[PDB]
Amino acid sequence: MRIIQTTGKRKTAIARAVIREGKGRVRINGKPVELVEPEIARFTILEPLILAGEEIWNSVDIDVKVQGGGFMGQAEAARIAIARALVEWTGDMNLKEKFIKYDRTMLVGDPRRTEPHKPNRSTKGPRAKRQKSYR
Amino acid sequence: ATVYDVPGDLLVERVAQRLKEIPEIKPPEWAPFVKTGRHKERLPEQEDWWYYRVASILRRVYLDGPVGIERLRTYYGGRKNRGHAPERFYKAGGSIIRKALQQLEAAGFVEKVPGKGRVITPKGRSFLDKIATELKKELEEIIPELKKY
Amino acid sequence: CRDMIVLPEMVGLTIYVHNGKEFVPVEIKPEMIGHYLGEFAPTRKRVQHGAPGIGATRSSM
Amino acid sequence: DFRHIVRVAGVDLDGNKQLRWALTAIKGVGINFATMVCRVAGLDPFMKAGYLTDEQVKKIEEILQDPVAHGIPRWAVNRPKDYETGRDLHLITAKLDMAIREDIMRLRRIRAYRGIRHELGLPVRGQRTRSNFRRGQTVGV
Amino acid sequence: DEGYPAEVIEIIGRTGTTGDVTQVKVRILEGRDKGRVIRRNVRGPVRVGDILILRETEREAREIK
Amino acid sequence: AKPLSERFFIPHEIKVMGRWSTEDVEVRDPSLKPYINLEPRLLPHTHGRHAKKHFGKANVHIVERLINKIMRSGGSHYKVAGHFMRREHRSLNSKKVKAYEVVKEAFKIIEKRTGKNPIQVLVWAIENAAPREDTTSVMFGGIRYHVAVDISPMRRLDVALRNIALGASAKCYRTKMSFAEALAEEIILAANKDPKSYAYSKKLEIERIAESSR
Amino acid sequence: QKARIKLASTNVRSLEEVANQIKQIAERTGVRMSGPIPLPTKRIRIVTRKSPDGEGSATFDRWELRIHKRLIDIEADERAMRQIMRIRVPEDVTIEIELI
RNA sequence: GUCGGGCUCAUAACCCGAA
RNA sequence: AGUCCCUCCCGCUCGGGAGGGAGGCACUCUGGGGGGACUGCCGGCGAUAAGCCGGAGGAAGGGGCGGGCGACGGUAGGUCAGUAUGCCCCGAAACCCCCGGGCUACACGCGCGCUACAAUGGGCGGGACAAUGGGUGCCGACCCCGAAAGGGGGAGGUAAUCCCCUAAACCCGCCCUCAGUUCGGAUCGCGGGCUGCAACUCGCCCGCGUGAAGCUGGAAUCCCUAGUACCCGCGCGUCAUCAUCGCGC
Ligand SMILES: [Mg+2]
Ligand SMILES: [Mg+2]
Ligand SMILES: [Mg+2]
Ligand SMILES: [Mg+2]
Ligand SMILES: [Mg+2]
Ligand SMILES: [Mg+2]
Ligand SMILES: [Mg+2]
Ligand SMILES: [Mg+2]
Ligand SMILES: [Mg+2]
Ligand SMILES: [Mg+2]
Ligand SMILES: [Mg+2]
Ligand SMILES: [Mg+2]
Ligand SMILES: [Mg+2]
Ligand SMILES: [Mg+2]
Ligand SMILES: [Mg+2]
Ligand SMILES: [Mg+2]
Ligand SMILES: [Mg+2]
Repeated sequence: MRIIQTTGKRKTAIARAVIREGKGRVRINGKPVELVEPEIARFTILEPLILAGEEIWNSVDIDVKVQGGGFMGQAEAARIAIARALVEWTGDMNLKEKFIKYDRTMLVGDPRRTEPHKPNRSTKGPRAKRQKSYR
Repeated sequence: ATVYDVPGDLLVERVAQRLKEIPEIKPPEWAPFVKTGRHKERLPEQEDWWYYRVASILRRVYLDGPVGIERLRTYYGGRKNRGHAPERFYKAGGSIIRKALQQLEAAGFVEKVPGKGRVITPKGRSFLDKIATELKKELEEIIPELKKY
Repeated sequence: CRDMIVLPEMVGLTIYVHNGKEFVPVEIKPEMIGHYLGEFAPTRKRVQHGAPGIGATRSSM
Repeated sequence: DFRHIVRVAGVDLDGNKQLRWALTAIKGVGINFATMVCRVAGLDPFMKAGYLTDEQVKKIEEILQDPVAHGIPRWAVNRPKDYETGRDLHLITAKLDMAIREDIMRLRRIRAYRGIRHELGLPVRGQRTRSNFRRGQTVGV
Repeated sequence: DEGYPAEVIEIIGRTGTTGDVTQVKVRILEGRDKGRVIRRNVRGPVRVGDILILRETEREAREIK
Repeated sequence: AKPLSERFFIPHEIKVMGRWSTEDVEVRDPSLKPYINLEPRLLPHTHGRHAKKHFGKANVHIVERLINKIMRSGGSHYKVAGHFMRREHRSLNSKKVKAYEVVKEAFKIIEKRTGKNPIQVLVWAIENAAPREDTTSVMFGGIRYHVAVDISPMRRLDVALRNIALGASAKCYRTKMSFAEALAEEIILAANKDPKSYAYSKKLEIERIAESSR
Repeated sequence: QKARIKLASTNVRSLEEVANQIKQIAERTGVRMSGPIPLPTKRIRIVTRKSPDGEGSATFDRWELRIHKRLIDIEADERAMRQIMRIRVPEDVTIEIELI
């Protein structure tokens, strides 16, 4: 009974995924992945499964728990977790080489974070400033 | 099949239609005349909005119980247009929510946990999950990917 | 006492309400019931404007 | 059956509009109050105004004559606790205008601060007047 | 009517009032002077291996310092 | 309204938005070919990772470039067809989901109206809207003069995309037409060289001014 | 039959020293001692305008005070409780002992 | 010609709007 | 998360879910210590120096990214109305308290913003996903009453334990269809509340009614190079009550 765990992060969202042999069921916080909305979020999660192919997809079950961030941050973190779990579970280098070509961030992640805000119109952002007048 | 397996809005619609058969669910006498909160502008446009609100509250108790009036008031609030001032968030009122919870308890679907709020009874869980099963059966005729679940 | 509320027993009397520098006379009528006394003793003088001075416009400075 | 113009309480109403929005052409009746009166009359707020009958128009005029006695709550009328009689009243058109004029005149007769603000045409609800509320032409130096 | 394509082979330098122009050497690929190398002034980012569509091939830019 | 089969759509192949393949799409102009990216890809959303590196935008799929182009207000500090179009609190700045849906609906309308693959029609439009000659400014005696120059292919592509977006923006401003319909109309008109297209007319005007200043 | 020890300080080194001494005492005897658990640091940030007057560009100071914390569990045995009760922490350290 | 606003450290010249 | 027990649901149970308890520190997280990047490796330009340009590998590549720390001086720049201080003045008032006013006035010129002029929308019902901070002169779950604002009781919390705290922009369905309108919400009438010793001058909130200018802006002119700008809400300061502001998320 194999159980494999993986982790993914994207701008304060954190996702933990578990994978084992199954029938093709993928749930996100208890919901089937086929019913995630909006469509742009749904396609974000589904890309690694489509890349892997129908044979591999239908032979496993994946459960993902994700918290923090927003609806686009959570989709990308789950995508990273699923891709890492798929490369570790099947252990073949053609699929891993396929992920790096299509999207490197799938396996290496994204380190970007918000820049802290500064005085002169602090609430708007680090660089935006008040309009300047001379008379 | 459970509540977790179907889209929320479609389930609320089906449950609202099925709730009209329970004699213990009846709109109050002031229902024709009120708004649902200080952040709204106009009255509800559906003549049968009471049943939709009751069904939404029941599904909310199912998913997040035990839960009380104040937190539900947070959930049903929203953004308000304030004329020349910027928009802001505000809570909803309490009379609608409290009356809906009392009616649901009268029907036996929810019950009171002391100092903690209200929770779904086995009868209410069966009532919701049966309708969810029926909706999922119809749903997977046109989305074959939902048969595996 | 500018914050005193006018009551029905005060109707018919005359009361001198301070406005900052002088006591001004107020005669209580029945339709005054429920209003503060200060509402009938203005504290500011009506404005009658004169000619704008030097610096009142960009080209006058 | 269909009429393009229907007169209700002495106002010509559009016949192609929904009843709830058509009723707002009356001064004294906004959308919320109009929906309330449509619901009390037992009429669909979304039906076209041009399908009304004579008995329905009579019933609407009766409701507008005395809404409180027909089941509309006392907190929904535009003149609760009338200054003269003390009842909860609702007014439309000329009566509404004359009641407002009487209120302002009563303020002016006792020489209250608000009445003086009304007379001089200046803001009455505590606003600052140095910067905004300018209506005129520039003075020269 | 459809211009003549030319391939950039060397970058010379920046010019223009605000530095917005680049001078290059190009080789004509089609037409009467196919094979001729001429220098031209270009607006926009450009690198070795790009292809321009000249509407005529008889004007040559003045050599810059 | 929208059928449930379209609300919950599950694709199984790698193609643009799970609905259109670009295998038969051809690019006729030899200068624009290495800069119009058509490599197979399902979701056109790269999260702005290309702008940091020089010439990075070359390897960005053309549909995502179009989506990025429409995610804007339109008329901030210059006039389009005689007007500023300042939309502010009701613009599409930073709302990528709505722009994505606009592009999707425009593609469906295009395919229904012409019977061809929408990507091909878009390619034809950008080919017809890309200028070949422009001008640079000089100053003498307090008078401004034009001098004709050539245009690099990346700038040609950027200008064509910008003008297509601006034409669509102008066609839906304070009129009964919707944004998706206006975009489909602008693309179709530019594909056929109709002077009713904003981008094609702009393209002709730029070339005329460049020609008369050699 | 277990005692809970809470520690707090503005200095990391002293806090570490006290925890290590308690750990040595718990090692010197047959007794299990749950390791020192680090609780989140408390941060006190105050932002102030720099100039005494109001002329010139506005500029600000961001002053910070940091208070570190630890938690230690041990089983209340008198042979071990006497040694820990006779330890003296530096004056810049708060120590609180309770029995649960 | 009158009044108001731009440009300038400021004034003159210059630009814009209005009656 | 995997594992054991108990209870309740579903297509009646081969299978799929949800609570509670035993149990564990795996995973997330918290915070002490350590590793990692050096123009180190490769190819060019320059001199064979200083360096520069382009590649690999890499979480990260050329002050890696964002901040704190501002030399000798000048500016008779600002501040004696934060506190310290020389001289000159008042010293039965220019010192000390109490009451009522004023700083909130209004033909008009200007700065910085907010809300709009609508479909790249307005309304009505339904569905989603945060982080920073703060709490005993206080934060208050949970129950009851009220149409709303609010009112009556009150668990837990001196806090990784309890609370503020189920954000909005976004998505689904229906009405409106280019109109000064179902756009906009200034202005005003009547009524209901809260804080406070006091609400007229001169506070904030809620219900019904009322419905001004505005249909994209001359000459000019501002901010910004990446998780940046735009768009969206939220926390803290001030604070009895009061945020179109400041500092942050
Ligand atoms: Mg930011
Ligand atoms: Mg909502
Ligand atoms: Mg608005
Ligand atoms: Mg706003
Ligand atoms: Mg001058
Ligand atoms: Mg640095
Ligand atoms: Mg000086
Ligand atoms: Mg000065
Ligand atoms: Mg002042
Ligand atoms: Mg409106
Ligand atoms: Mg809504
Ligand atoms: Mg109107
Ligand atoms: Mg009043
Ligand atoms: Mg007042
Ligand atoms: Mg007008
Ligand atoms: Mg218009
Ligand atoms: Mg201030």
